[PDB]
Amino acid sequence: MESRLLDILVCPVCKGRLEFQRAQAELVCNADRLAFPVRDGVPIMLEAEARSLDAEAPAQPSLEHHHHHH
Repeated sequence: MESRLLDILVCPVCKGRLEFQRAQAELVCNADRLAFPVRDGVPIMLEAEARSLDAEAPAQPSLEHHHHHH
């Protein structure tokens, strides 16, 4: 038998096919509401270090009047 398929990556937990978006470059787990981020070529298939549609990543780099130059 000859196999064709465009099915390369399924969710390692739910076994649901990943949904490749180009917003933040994410593979959305279309059942768990998760999204594995593709960090320019390298996809992070780690759920804890990925992003969710329920839980976004809060990133605000030090809101402070910090002394610089010297």
